[PDB]
Amino acid sequence: VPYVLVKTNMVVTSVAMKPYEVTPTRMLVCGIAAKLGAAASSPDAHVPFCFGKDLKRPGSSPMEVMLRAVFMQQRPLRMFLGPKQLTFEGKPALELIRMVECSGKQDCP
Amino acid sequence: VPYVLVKTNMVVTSVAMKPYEVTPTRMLVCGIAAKLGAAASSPDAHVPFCFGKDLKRPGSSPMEVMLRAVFMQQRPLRMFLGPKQLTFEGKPALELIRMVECSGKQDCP
Amino acid sequence: DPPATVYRYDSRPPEDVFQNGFTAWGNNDNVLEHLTGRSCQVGSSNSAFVSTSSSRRYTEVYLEHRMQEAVEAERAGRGTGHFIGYIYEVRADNNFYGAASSYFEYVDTYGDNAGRILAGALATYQSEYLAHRRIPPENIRRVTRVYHNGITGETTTTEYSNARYVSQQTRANPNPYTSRRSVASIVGTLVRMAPVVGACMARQAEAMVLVYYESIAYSF
Amino acid sequence: VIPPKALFTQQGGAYGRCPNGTRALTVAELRGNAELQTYLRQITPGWSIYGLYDGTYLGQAYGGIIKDAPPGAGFIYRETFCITTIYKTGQPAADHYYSKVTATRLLASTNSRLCAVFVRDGQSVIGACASPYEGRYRDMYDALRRLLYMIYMSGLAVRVHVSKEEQYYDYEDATFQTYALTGISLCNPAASIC
Amino acid sequence: DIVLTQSPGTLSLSPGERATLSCRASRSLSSVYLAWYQQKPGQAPRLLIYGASSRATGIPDRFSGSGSGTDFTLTISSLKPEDSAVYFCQQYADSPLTFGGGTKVEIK
Amino acid sequence: DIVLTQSPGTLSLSPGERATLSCRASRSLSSVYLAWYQQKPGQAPRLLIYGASSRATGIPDRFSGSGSGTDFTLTISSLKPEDSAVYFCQQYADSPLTFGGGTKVEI
Amino acid sequence: AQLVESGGGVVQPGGSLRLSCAASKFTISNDALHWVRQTPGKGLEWVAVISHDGSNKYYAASVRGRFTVSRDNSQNTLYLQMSSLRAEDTAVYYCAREPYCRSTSCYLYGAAYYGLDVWGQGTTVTV
Amino acid sequence: AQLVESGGGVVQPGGSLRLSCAASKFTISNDALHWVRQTPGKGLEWVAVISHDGSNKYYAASVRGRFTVSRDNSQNTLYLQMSSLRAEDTAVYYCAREPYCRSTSCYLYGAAYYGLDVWGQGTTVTV
Amino acid sequence: LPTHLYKNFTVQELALKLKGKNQEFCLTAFMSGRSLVRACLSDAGHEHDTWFDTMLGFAISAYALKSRIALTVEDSPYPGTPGDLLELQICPLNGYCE
Amino acid sequence: TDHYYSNVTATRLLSSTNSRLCAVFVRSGQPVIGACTSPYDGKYWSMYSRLRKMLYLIYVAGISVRVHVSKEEQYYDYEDATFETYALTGISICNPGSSLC
Repeated sequence: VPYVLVKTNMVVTSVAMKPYEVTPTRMLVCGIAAKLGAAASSPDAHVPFCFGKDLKRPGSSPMEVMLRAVFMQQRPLRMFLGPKQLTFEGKPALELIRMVECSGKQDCP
Repeated sequence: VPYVLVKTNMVVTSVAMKPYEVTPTRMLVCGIAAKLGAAASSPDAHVPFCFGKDLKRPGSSPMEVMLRAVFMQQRPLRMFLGPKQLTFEGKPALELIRMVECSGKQDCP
Repeated sequence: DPPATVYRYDSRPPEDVFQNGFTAWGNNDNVLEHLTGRSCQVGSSNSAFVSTSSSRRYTEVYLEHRMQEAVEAERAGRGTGHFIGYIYEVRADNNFYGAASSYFEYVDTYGDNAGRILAGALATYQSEYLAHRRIPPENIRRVTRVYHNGITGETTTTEYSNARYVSQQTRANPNPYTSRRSVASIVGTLVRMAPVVGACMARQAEAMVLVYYESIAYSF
Repeated sequence: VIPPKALFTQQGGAYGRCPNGTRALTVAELRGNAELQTYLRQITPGWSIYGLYDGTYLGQAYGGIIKDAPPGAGFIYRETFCITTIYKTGQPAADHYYSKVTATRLLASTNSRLCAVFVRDGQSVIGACASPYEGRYRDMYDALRRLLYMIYMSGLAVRVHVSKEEQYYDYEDATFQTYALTGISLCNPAASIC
Repeated sequence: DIVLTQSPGTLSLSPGERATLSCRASRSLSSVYLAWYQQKPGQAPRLLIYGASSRATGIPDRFSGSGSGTDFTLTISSLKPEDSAVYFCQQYADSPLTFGGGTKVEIK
Repeated sequence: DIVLTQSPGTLSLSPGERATLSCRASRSLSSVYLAWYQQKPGQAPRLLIYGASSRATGIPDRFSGSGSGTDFTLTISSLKPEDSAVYFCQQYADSPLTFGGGTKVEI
Repeated sequence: AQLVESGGGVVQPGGSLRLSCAASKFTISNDALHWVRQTPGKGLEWVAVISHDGSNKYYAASVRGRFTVSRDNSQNTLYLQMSSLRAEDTAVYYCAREPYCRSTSCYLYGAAYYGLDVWGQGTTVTV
Repeated sequence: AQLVESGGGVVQPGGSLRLSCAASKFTISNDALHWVRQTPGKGLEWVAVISHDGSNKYYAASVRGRFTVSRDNSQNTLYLQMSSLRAEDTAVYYCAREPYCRSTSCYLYGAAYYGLDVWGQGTTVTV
Repeated sequence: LPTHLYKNFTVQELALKLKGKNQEFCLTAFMSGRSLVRACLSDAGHEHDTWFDTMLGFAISAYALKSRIALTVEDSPYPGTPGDLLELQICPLNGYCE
Repeated sequence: TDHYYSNVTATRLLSSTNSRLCAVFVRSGQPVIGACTSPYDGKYWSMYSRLRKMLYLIYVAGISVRVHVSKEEQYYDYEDATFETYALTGISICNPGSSLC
């Protein structure tokens, strides 16, 4: 069953953008997020995400400015992944629909 | 009477943006320029400036690009501010129409 | 209000720090050079200040992200996944000068154009305090061990107690440092990324990739 | 802040995928709205289980109870309670400013607002939300995202200008009000800003 | 790219003994993303066990799974001659759905 | 955001003596951005001395200014009975036009 | 130089008011105009300024959004549009004419300052 | 639950083949489908995947851009389209149905994995 | 369309040119031992699109950060000519790509 | 008509309202050539958005680069200049003694 997954304490460790094969007028900004301090056994140690970007409207989207900002600062996030899937390096990736920063222990356990 | 002013050896110490009251098509980009060697309480150390940026044109105006550069490097610049006045924090600020970086003490007294 | 306790991340084992302490690399005591990174870069590391911080949160975050470098490098096959980190506690005597306070004085008396904005904009975000010459072993009180093992994904924290520590009633000197004018051609403030950490804080801990902060402060 | 009941979506999102411009509701906000809880009584049928951001709100047959849960535990069920993040307070537009602030805790949905929490001395003060897709300051988004990014990279004290004609509830369990951003001014003490 | 290895190879067991197969991975797999298959000579495989903890509808109650991690084992216990085939182990914990080499069981 | 404080609270001097009225500024304004007003009770203020080294029109010569800095003074030579009013010092070296407290001189 | 300061101020806090300045001898088309309020407690305070053609119009911190200034040089008048007035708006409002600055501010340009010199009788506004 | 596995294999090193899966009785619109190849040398390998509505498709490393997957619910059939086949494509191609995962991969969502259990007789494709 | 995938590569050159009516930016990747990698994405019917402007900021960011990048490129039909760049990835800072 | 000047550093930026943003390129201190870009008018008008990014990066970091200009456009924005100024064809960061540039 497809449903939205909300993740916690994830940092964006890689960012990329690739041409969207489905439509020539859109554009995919993908990335990799990792749980802070988790081991390899956990499924959150390496989660792929991708979100679409329109190529007709100029300017960086609200999603991209954060994904730019939270990348070199290595801040934790709370990513609303899903429920749709996109392609990243052949491997499937979960689409990103909402991203929120980590205030502290209260909302990022 | 309003007359165009030419200021030498001014360093931008603040940058600001705010909406334009008369028309929503434009938006003002402001700042604060302090003269090198001026007294702390002298009016030359608190000169405010602004200029209008068109919003129908996405991207950046040429004035914004170099203003961001000198602000980060704290470089001197000769400022051709005048004669119009634009609101800035409710306080008058001379509109900037042309601004050039300094080349040395020979041409910037 | 100068702090009474300052912190410093380092990788040296406690059994070696507690016997020798730290030591400034060089005799050049230019305030702007240190806060920018010209005196802690490769081939020109001659700063007379050893870098500390007044916020333990900032030191944990650097540790909290230096841990992820071991995790990330383990996947790439360049490491073993382990990590042993240390956060020291030092009591500030009358030789610890603030960085934000000292930068403002350097700018306010040597011209506005003599200093970069982000050089002092980083000291405020770092809460950094510079220690001149050396931090003696008597000024070190407790070190926080951090052990991370990639097989289990569990972190163990232990805190040791120093034996050479001499407890006194000292604080950081509120008077900013006075240094001669910079003669070098400073290009920009060198910062280590992920997260943004000053050149002197980052480099003295342990080649590094050092990026001018201005080049990334505005999104292209 | 407890969002008003007027923001409840008539057709809630399915499997946690609320429509663009909406967000999942936390159990704390439902617990604080007496009108919303009473309103849910006449719309929830029997033995029907609906998910929230934290927990679930089961049907009126069980008695209409709210059960807390970790995030993602309630998303699996079909209907998810989502509320629109835009509201019209009706207060006339004015230049409200907050001095000595630093940008923190970014947030942005897909076709929604880039937002930040401006914090002084530890406690939150206000949140400013800007979008290039909807609103009255839409055309000015591109000019502000560059200054917001610069003041977020390095913690420089600025003066944040907000307009109260639009109130935003994008953040979850927020103890602060979020409004529309109308300009950022880096503050110089010598220029009488901070 | 998780490589699943079944080290025993080819097993020759009497029609009364108990069959033990070992499937191990280069990295740890969640217990829910591993399965076993039976490929009788000449036909298509059908799943016996999924998630190492449950059987398909038509599978008889003679096959059991094992614990999670990097070691997974399947046990046949009572071994009728009908159960001479080649057994595979499959993972779906990542993008590449990678099977294993397969172990051939022989009944004398 | 500059506050002008007049430390003379209230004076009652002889009809021939000399009165000095101090105007302290928060910041060191220049001399050319000062003015002094006189508000007799029942009418709007009138300028006395603008740019303290200079006088206005239709005013006797008994009014004199002072120098620049942070402190400035207004000098009245001979207090005629007509000079019983409240005296102000304004500023314009910054954007907000800030007036002084108002020193009352009564005879 | 005479100014009449027409209109009177008695308005409930949620109401609006519109004062008027009317010159008598000096033509209003070439001079800057200020409004100054006189609170009996807090002294004289600056309200707003306006340029000769209307280009530049600056107000005070407290009346930044509620107040409005306007001119009609054809009829030799100056107006002040007042929005919702709180209790702090109670003062006597005057009309001031800065002599030699057809723009709002002369301190920016470094020009010398001449202070007002023309004032009206005043109007009383209470809430 | 029976599949016929139409499509036959003989192709010169550049040619193209269109293999077809067909559901006999059970409806196919509500389940995902897989293609699995079996070379006697290298063992069983995974070819491609397809979702229920066709939104998500993924392929292996060797057939990432060459092969293609299509599904037609009108005839309850699943197709595989091949680009140029080299000599390494000699194998038997099967059909699989991951039962309850409408989305292609259930490993991201954390949901339980149910394994296939419906394979067709297979078709032999060689070059 | 033979495409090669490169990982653990750092940008050294970043040259923006003017070739005919359209424009291009050619970037070079360098590893310690491997040969030089040269590639450049150019305007090809993307006049109304903003595809060139979006990635151009990424390569400049990659040069500013001095971080490892992972490019995919289709090699040129003629030797010595840089290939066309399709996807650009920036590896974790102070770290390597998986 | 493409002419370059290698081993240049970008200093002395000029910018005026509704006109070109420029830069003076100096070699060993002494200026050698100047360039300008403008999104409103100019032959290479569409190149400002693609080139303001590289122009900013080279100035802030002070890296040695190569400047491409065309003498088909001569600008006189710099008062009392001892150097010519042209339009900006492109900026190239290349290794010394390299083949690409």
